[PDB]
Amino acid sequence: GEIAQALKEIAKALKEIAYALKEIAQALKG
Amino acid sequence: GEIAQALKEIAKALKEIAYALKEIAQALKG
Amino acid sequence: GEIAQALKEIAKALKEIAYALKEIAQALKG
Amino acid sequence: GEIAQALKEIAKALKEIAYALKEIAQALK
Amino acid sequence: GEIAQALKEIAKALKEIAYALKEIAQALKG
Amino acid sequence: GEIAQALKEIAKALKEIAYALKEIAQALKG
Ligand SMILES: [N+]
Repeated sequence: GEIAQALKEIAKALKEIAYALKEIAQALKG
Repeated sequence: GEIAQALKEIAKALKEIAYALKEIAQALKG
Repeated sequence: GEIAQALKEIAKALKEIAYALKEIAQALKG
Repeated sequence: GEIAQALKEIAKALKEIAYALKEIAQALK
Repeated sequence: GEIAQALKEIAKALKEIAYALKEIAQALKG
Repeated sequence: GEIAQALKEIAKALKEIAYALKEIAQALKG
């Protein structure tokens, strides 16, 4: 249903954010 | 089903965010 | 059940996020 | 309905966010 | 009504995260 | 009700992340 779909799309967004922040972690460590 | 999967993907995403943010804490503190 | 477990993992994840962000706040302000 | 509207706004938001994060990936890599 | 509000707040939060990470990307490039 | 609460707590967490990351942006612009 609609809630299932909403949350699947949110899951995807947060997984890309995980990735972005892991790249930032590395960049700042030097 | 679909709800179980949605929430399991949110669990995974949020656990990677916990990790990423702790690596940021470390980077910024030295 | 799968939903019960999913929600327990969300609870846990958000407690680690709360903490991580406290550490970030502190790094930057002090 | 309220959920119908929420999801219409969410689709748009997430398409912009997808792109933003693609630009971030590229900047760093 | 509670779920409608939850989802609206997620949408907004993720747009602010997108922005913050664009600013971080730029800082580290420059 | 448990899902509604989970997502309300996610909204809160992600709003605090927005804050943290905007403070990082500023710190690194230095
Ligand atoms: N729900």
